[PDB]
Amino acid sequence: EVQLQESGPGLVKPSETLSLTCTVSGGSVSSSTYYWGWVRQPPGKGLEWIGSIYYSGSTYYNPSLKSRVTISVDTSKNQFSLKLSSVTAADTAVYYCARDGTGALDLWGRGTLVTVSSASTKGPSVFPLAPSSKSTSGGTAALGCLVKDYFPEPVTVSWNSGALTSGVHTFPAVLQSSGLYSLSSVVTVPSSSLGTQTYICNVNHKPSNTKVDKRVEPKS
Amino acid sequence: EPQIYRWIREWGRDYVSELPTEVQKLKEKCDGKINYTDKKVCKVPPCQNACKSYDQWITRKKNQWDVLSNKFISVKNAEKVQTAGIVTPYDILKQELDEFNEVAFENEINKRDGAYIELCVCS
Amino acid sequence: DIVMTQSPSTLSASVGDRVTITCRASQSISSWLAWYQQRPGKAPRLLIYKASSLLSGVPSRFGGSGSGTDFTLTISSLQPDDFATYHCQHYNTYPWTFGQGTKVEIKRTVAAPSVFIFPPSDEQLKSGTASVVCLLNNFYPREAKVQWKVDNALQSGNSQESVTEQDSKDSTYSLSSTLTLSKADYEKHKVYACEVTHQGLSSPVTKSFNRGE
Repeated sequence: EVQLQESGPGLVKPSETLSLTCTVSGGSVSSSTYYWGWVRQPPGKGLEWIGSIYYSGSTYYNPSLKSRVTISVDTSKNQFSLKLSSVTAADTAVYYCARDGTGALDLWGRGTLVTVSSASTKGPSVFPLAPSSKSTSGGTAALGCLVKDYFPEPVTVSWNSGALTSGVHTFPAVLQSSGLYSLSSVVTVPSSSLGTQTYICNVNHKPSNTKVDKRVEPKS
Repeated sequence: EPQIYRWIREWGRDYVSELPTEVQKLKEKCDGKINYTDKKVCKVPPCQNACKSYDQWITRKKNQWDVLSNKFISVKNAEKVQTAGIVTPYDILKQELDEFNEVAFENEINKRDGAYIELCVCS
Repeated sequence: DIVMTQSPSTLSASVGDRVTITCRASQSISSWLAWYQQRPGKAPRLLIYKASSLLSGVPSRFGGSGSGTDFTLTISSLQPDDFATYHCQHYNTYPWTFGQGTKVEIKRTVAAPSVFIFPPSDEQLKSGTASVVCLLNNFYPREAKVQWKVDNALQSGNSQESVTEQDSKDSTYSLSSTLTLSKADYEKHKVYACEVTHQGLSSPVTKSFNRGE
């Protein structure tokens, strides 16, 4: 199956250039039928098509960005790329790469959030949300992880490397007055499983290259 | 009916093997460096002739596909029995071909694909 | 350029309802219109192209109609996984432009939250701040009141709430409320409580702990 994989930094300083690459996997960028494009979605705003490129190198750009955007294609590496110069905080957005069927974007990448800020990256501190000693006998208990003081977004959280997904809730991050984000991830599990089953929250923060694995146990 | 299913499978295998040969005939005469000047189709006669021959070929493919699609619809309307996962003729091609994409196919047969636009439409 | 305007900006409907979203173009775009669905945390996916062609692999409940300047996306029987933002986009001429999006929310029966409170960890307390967390799990509707009390004194301005998107299967929400205190303020008090009021609860539910107990 064809998959589009975005790569590139999640933090860019104002006035610098944002650079992202899309790698085509399971298929080829050297399509004689399709174009390859970029679309962005600023937080709480609508989608905006940035531009598209054919494997020959021919490009089409949105006039709203044409003076500071360049899209390139490298058929020898199965990739295409975006460079947006002189960025401001108005360029903070989720950027998606997409396969452009002459207007019908029939395959999209997962999207990468790029934050335009002069602040530095900061990895998170991870603390346990321990299951209560009063958890209902033979019932359901809740436990979690508090992921505090990171920048920029996002963090990803899994439980037991993906073995635990049912009942997990990972909340949207909140921006604190310090300018750092925080979020909690919780899961409900059988109370009788506490003390025998191991529960680990796996927190990844790509901007700081940090991976934390916190075992969450009853306090004692 | 399994018969129209077989015809669509044969037609799609034939189409996917001919399409790159047809596109390569255009590239040989119409491709150029991305230099911001006129495409070769604006004035180069061997490129214009290649585009006319591709247009004859793709027009014939569209007419054949329309005939087979209508036969598919007529068959689905006259029979009760279904084939799992098959709603349209595109599902037969998707099931039998390697990486068949409906939007790419629809664009190709309607001359909206990148090759026809980039090689055969003057700009 | 062409401006696409969608309506409504948001809608709520029950499972099984017929839902319609409109898209209007500033000038004629013939049938060169696409509809996309963006489910929580996911990238968009194409549902319909050429104003009315349903992409293979997309549920049959999605349908598109219209031509020229007026288009409609209809979901004939709303399902829980249809909780998403829907976007129209023309492709008549460059540049491709999108409508502002329509959020589709699901209505369902009232479900009371299960409430849990969590004290700050000893590890966090070492660095000077205490975070106390109150969880409201799997409730409907969204409206819920969470009140923090520290030694029975009502708190304000020192907490932040976060809510999940509606669950793709049961259409409920979950909510966390985090009360943040300095370690010195945390160590000055004993009883920490979160009191929850919700339509599904006959009377408010309070979950509490005594610091170090």
